[PDB]
Amino acid sequence: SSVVGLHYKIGKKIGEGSFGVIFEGTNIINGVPVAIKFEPRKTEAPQLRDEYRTYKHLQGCDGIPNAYYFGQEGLHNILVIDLLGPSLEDLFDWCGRRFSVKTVVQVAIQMLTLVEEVHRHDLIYRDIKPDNFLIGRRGATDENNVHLIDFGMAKQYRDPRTKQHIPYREKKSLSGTARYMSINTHLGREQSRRDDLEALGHVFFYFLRGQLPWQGLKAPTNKQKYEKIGDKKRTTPAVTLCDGLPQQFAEYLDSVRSLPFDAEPPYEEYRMLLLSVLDDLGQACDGDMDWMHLNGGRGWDATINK
Ligand SMILES: N#Cc1ccc2c(-c3ccncc3)c(-c3ccc(F)cc3)nn2c1
Ligand SMILES: [Cl-]
Ligand SMILES: [Cl-]
Repeated sequence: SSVVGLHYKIGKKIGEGSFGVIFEGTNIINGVPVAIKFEPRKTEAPQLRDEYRTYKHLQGCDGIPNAYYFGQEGLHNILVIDLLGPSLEDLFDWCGRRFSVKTVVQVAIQMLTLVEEVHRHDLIYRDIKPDNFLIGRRGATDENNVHLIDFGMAKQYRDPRTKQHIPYREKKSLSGTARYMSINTHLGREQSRRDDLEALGHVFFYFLRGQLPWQGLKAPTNKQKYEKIGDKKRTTPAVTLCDGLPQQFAEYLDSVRSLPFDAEPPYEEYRMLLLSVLDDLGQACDGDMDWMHLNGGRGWDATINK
């Protein structure tokens, strides 16, 4: 049958990899598009049912897509949420693998707000990457606003009732993307709120510079590759990363790297630190992004960009 979850008709496939078979969809009652995720029934790693619950907990938060359905049709588990636009990594490639300082600042304060709101709901993301931050669709009120998806790596870091932080431990497995993960993650330490923000700091320099100095490293295995990357992170000062860039980005990374394990980060202070960049450069925070000027002003399109 073409309809899953009673009200959602399948459509074009937009993915089939690290997170299952993903399709485009359309709500058959109102026509609103949706994203349909397919995951097999008996799998080695069941991560969908907990993701549906994560969207339900974060329901109503701006930037988090609404969860509409979770089902068991056939040998597949199905999740239906809002259909969003391209990822920040997608817009990054289309803009020449470099974002302007103004775009990075405005995107950074939305990413900090998203991650904060996740932390308010007693969760840490632990998978910070530009590929998981998506903009909206065209004509929508949140077309160029940043969103956050994919919560399969999220974990509760404090009791939802007593607000007691999880204990600190080590000797944990290195899981995530080595290009952005915190230094503490490279060392197998337990992740907390500080590690989501440090990873953001890596992405900010990634957007600004077009690359990170620990990209393209070689090693016989993947374990030694993750170690060489982590070694370069502890070898490269933040001011070295911030060469020719507003030093508030290095000041941000050094601050989040110095946070204690159970400390609540000063989110609004970090947003005010990055906003001061626009004051030093005489720029306004009006919401104008680099990808909005793509294709003579049309923006991103399907045939040319991807
Ligand atoms: N790299 C990468 C990458 C890009 C985009 C993307 C999406 C997505 C979200 C909204 N609209 C369209 C695509 C999802 C996803 C997450 C949960 C869900 F229930 C359905 C889909 N994962 N994901 C991964
Ligand atoms: Cl885990
Ligand atoms: Cl790499």
